Amino acid sequence: MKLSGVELRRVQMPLVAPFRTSFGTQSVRELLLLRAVTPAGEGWGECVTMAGPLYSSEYNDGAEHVLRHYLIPALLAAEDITAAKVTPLLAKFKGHRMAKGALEMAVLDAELRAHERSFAAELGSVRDSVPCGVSVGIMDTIPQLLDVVGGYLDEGYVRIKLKIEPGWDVEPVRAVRERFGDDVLLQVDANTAYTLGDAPQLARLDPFGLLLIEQPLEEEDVLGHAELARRIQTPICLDESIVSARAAADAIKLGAVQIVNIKPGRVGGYLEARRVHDVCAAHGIPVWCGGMIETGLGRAANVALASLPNFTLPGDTSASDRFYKTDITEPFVLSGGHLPVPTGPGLGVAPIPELLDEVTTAKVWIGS
Amino acid sequence: MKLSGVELRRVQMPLVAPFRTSFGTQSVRELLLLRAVTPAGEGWGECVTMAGPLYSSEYNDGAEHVLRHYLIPALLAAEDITAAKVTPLLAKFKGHRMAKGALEMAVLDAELRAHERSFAAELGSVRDSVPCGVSVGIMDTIPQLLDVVGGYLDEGYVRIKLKIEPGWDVEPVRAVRERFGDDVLLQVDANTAYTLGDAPQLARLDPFGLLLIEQPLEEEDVLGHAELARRIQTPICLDESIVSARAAADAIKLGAVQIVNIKPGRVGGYLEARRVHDVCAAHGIPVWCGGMIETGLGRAANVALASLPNFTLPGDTSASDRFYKTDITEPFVLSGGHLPVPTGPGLGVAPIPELLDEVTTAKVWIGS
Amino acid sequence: MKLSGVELRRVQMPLVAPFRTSFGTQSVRELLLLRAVTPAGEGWGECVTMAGPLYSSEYNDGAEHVLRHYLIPALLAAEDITAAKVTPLLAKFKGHRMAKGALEMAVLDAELRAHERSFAAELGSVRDSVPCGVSVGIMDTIPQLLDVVGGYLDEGYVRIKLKIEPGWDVEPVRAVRERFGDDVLLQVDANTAYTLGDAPQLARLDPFGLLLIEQPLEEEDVLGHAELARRIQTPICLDESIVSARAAADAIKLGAVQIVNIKPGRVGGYLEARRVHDVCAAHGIPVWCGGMIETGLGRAANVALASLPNFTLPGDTSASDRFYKTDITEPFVLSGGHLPVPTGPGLGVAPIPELLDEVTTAKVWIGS
Amino acid sequence: MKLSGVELRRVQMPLVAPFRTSFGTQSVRELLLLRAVTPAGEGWGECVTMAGPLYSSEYNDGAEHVLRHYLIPALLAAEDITAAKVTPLLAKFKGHRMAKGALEMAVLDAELRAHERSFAAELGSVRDSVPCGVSVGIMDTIPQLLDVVGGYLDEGYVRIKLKIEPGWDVEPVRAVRERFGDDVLLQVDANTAYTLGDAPQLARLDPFGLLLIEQPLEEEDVLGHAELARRIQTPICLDESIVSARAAADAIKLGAVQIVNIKPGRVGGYLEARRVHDVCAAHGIPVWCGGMIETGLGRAANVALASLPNFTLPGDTSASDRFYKTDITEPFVLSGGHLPVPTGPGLGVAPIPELLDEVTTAKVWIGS
Ligand SMILES: CSCC[C@H](NC(C)=O)C(=O)O
Ligand SMILES: CSCC[C@H](NC(C)=O)C(=O)O
Ligand SMILES: CSCC[C@H](NC(C)=O)C(=O)O
Ligand SMILES: CSCC[C@H](NC(C)=O)C(=O)O
Ligand SMILES: [Mg+2]
Ligand SMILES: [Mg+2]
Ligand SMILES: [Mg+2]
Ligand SMILES: [Mg+2]
Repeated sequence: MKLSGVELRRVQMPLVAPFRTSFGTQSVRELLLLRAVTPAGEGWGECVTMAGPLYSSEYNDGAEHVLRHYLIPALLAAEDITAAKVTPLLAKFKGHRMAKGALEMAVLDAELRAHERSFAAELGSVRDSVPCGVSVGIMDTIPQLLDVVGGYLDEGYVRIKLKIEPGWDVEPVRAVRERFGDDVLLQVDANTAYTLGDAPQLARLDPFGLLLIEQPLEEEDVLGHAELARRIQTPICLDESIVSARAAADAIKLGAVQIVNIKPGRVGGYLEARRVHDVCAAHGIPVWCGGMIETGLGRAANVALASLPNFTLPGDTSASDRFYKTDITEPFVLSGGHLPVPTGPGLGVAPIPELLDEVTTAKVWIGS
Repeated sequence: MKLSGVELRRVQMPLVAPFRTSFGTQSVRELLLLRAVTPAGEGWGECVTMAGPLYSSEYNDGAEHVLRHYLIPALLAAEDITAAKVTPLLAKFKGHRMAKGALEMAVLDAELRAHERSFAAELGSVRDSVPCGVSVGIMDTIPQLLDVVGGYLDEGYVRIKLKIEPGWDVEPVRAVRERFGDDVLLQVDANTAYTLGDAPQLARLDPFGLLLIEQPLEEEDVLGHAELARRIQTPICLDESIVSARAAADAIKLGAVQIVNIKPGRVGGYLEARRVHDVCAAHGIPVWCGGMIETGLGRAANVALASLPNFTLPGDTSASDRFYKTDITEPFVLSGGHLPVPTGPGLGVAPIPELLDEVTTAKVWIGS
Repeated sequence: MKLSGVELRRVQMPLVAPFRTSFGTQSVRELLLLRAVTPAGEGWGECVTMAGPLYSSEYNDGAEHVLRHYLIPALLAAEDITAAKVTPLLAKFKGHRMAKGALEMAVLDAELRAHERSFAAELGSVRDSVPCGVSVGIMDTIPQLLDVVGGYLDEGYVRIKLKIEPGWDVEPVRAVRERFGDDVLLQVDANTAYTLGDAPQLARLDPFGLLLIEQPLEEEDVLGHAELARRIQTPICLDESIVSARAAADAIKLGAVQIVNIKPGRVGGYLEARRVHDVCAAHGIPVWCGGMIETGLGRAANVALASLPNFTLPGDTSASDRFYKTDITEPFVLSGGHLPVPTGPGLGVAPIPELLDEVTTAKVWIGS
Repeated sequence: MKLSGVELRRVQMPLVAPFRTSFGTQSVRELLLLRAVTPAGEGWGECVTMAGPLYSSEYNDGAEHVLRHYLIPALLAAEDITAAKVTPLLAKFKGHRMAKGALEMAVLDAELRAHERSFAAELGSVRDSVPCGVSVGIMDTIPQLLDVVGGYLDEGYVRIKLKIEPGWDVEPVRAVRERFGDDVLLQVDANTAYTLGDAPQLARLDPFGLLLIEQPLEEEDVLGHAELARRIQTPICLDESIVSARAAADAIKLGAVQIVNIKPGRVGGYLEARRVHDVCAAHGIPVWCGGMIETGLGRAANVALASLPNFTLPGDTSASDRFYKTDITEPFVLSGGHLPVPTGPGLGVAPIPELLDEVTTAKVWIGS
């Protein structure tokens, strides 16, 4: 491969239903898409960044900037390009994992299509379909919340995940467990909302039989999680914290994590994500696929990933309709609480031009 | 893919020069080669077992049997096959890593060729050539040993590794450091010949500035290695003990190893081997490619693997001629202490039929 | 002694009722038998290997090959032979414990009968009988199980073992505890069937008061068990993982075991079995005899071992008729939950020829 | 068997040359012998206790007593008697290991002699000869010492042990290293003479390259030895502290010992001794036979013992003439630093009555 250039697209997609988290509400999804361009064909990449630096320090406009001025250029400059080589090529730039992962993807997509290979084959899928769960937002009311869960539960979702915030913890759970029963697959997500000093509160959930608690404390607070793990019964699961395989190895080493949520862009690439999977696996730590409310592009790479062997817990790989009415690709449709792993070269999906143009807000071409 | 069958060959290659280890003297190499047949095309796999069970429990005749009666059959009996599904497919059978790795190899090649991909591309190479060291056996005399060293040193080999054994330790090493200097890459390999009680004697090599000592103790003695490490200055490197990515992680966690020698057949396959690479890498453990006196087939696969990012040490990927006068494939030729990584699909190499047939002793077809 | 040769015999013995494990079901029992020939007399040995590598990497055909080609001949070669010297004579060959164990036994039996001493004598017995429990397969139904359990309880079986498997854990347990009570000697066996990631479900068994969980995880996952052991209540027991006294020690050392199932063949001989016993003892770890569905031959020397001092828990030494209608020896009959330790020299029992020949499929001589 | 009775003798052998320890000068050796009297044949036993309670609380007369009144009787009362059973039989009695040791020994001998078995055979010997070193007492002068040593060195002794005491440490060492060279197997023996507070002085030996320091501190000070092992280069050897297999296990687990000195009587028998060996082995702890200035009666058994596998270091099994001018059995002669392992049943040696009666100072029957 030889990099000809990339096309940076901004994309706005209205959410079907506002999505509330510890960091706020989301009614509309701005994304960043990349179209890799090589002499042979095209490759698409999606960036998980958001408008503002709320989940992380990375935001859309900042991603754009680095990609433009630093990353992309860097790659164009290179004689021979390999997805694998991207890393080494961009190594000199500290951070910007999400952005670097977006780029990698685009390239990899192209690389794979060129060899007629799906993301799944590369990654090492062992399945064809994958159990899906769903992430439910914070509510304003308990019934509003219960109705919703009942909603998703009916659709066939296999697991229920609750966004928590101090103020929306125990109760919400107390509620779902009560209503829906104890056999449901429930788990919660703080997105960093708590402090070690909130332990008791969190210990308040021990009773509820959760599978895990996701990132109760800040991203840098590994030890703290380790400590927290000590004071509570609900299993710790890290997200934000896991920005790499080595991070995972360290957190596991320290006892700060028992289950790992994998988010490909957070870790800087689907490639790195495979390693993380592999590392955890070696340590006996279970992984599951996380989600960034992506279009059908990332959704598709994620489904492929999620079919790896250590993903022994359902992922946030919901169907397309959970967030979008109209997906830029062929939508993802839940079939028996499952999604099928794409079969075509590369992602195994592509944007429906028409669709894409409808939701595009900007564009740009980065060529040498 | 769908497996059509596998041909089993028995090869018998003469050794340029007898090869002495802590387990015994070797003049002729007996191999087991596999040709996996698929709708798509053939694939080649090489098994590292040997005549007897001296390095491990695995031996040629045994691998053959297991292959023939359990493993091949089980794959044949699957609907879809992928190199990656081979593992789960053969998981019901305990052990036989070497045999498994051969088969996966054959599969993988055949699969890679189809997608017109190279082992190296698949594995994640970031290098186009690799530093090669040389494994120097046990000599009858020191002079003899010194000449040989001198010889290899001239061919341009980058590092020297000396087979050791009780009665062939500190001298042979003192002498080589003597002659050749302090600036040479020197390391040693006991092939499990020592005991913890021997620490004192091994402590004797402290002064020579070796890079590592390879498998001082028995295969199952990890804790011993962690202890042993506390007794010597020479860093520990494990070979026989690393039978998996999990083995690796365990040993690392226990402080039993500081550098890992990856051997694909020993760990059940190239795929597993990548995982080890990745695990180590995440724990800051350097790896380096092992060698089992393979033909160009296995040599090729190894060069590819050895071009991965964490192989920060010269491996035992010497030139073909180091062992064999006539290799059944294009020969591997040292260019400035390096060997070039193959570019073609799959192994990037294949057997020269007329050559292969010469060395072939037995063949069999394993189909449905 | 002086080894004159060995008679390999193949034996098929239909099961009294199909025996289902996490690794599959078993209606018949192929076995390997060895008749050790000395200028003085005969010796018998039994190999625990099965048809295929489902419990371990060892299998009947595999053991025969190694015995034939490597092991037996290595002993015949030796000038003077002691059961004790067997080890060091066969040391060059890696692994192959089950086989190595049978041979030893074969040898031992001869050597003893020659000193007019019983296995029990040599091993260091302290009892005259031993309490027997029984291994209870995986059933088709719960009732089916229950009958069976009850059935055994009445025969007089001292303790109950329940083979478990994901999908056959808690319930089958919940049942026996419920129906049969709380004062029954209950323990399970997951023949490696779980994963650390399954802890929670295994945690689900805390309440039943089981004596122990036998081998929840893979053979190689010792640190896993130690971790596991920190997540459940049910004490851990290892079988597969314990291949030697050294293995024992390490496990213990690591906090991955509290009770040890002793399987002489597994560990490579009755002699090593003794050693394990003593090692476990020294660490305050209780042991108990494991069974490998043996003939009266194996069953006899096991009853002998089961009589050592640290065997402080009922072993799997069920009466002959629990599996076999007709034994090649004089049956082992349960007299009030116990079995009598043999009194003759060597094993104490011999094959009832007429009975052998009736169930012997192959035969071979291995002389000079 | 059936114990018919025990004849207790007192013996008094005049040392060749006074032997000085950190506990006192020795001119004559006063032992306790035992004649097990069975229906079949008789057995010999030899107690390592000394005249007074100096090495340990046990002493000749205390021994007699307990034997006579407690021990002997216990066994006679028993219907069935096997050396193995002696231990359970004498359990109720707290301590007196040397005494139980001597007794067991007597029984064992008889038992073995009745199966026509050797001590060796039973214990599991693998060698036929053992490597002997010597125990060099505290001299009055340096030159004196040096002479002796060279004295012993010339006879063919393989390793040198130097008794030490505050004031007899470094110097004496400095002297033998100086004069005799560095490639001498040198080791010391403080017989409990130091304290943790003397670490610095003992650290003073670091330089000499000793194989070990035997029992630097008190019997009960395990943890102190572990601490000590932290403050010194010289590897810690325990003697007095090793009263059992368990104790070995524990001391090792705590890092208080790296080499273990085996004294059969000190541990309560030969059986136990074997176990300690086994234990140590399983933990990669080398062992070596310890001597208590014994006749050709203890000497024999030991020699057998010393032929076990884990006896990786030269024992204190000096030739008969190192202490005694005229042994009560066939003397033991150094053959190239070695001492042949006795081939006859039981100890393989007996006391020459003429010789015996000469040294005996008393006698006594103990029957029913
Ligand atoms: C843009 S919010 C990201 C946080 C995310 N929630 C979901 C359901 O996508 C998670 O932690 O899995
Ligand atoms: C059965 S040989 C195994 C030892 C091998 N060296 C070479 C190149 O032979 C290695 O230890 O890397
Ligand atoms: C043939 S599988 C053997 C496993 C054995 N059970 C019995 C009852 O023999 C055990 O407890 O592991
Ligand atoms: C009176 S000897 C006691 C201590 C003893 N020395 C010898 C030579 O027997 C030893 O440490 O083995
Ligand atoms: Mg999250
Ligand atoms: Mg090696
Ligand atoms: Mg079991
Ligand atoms: Mg001493």
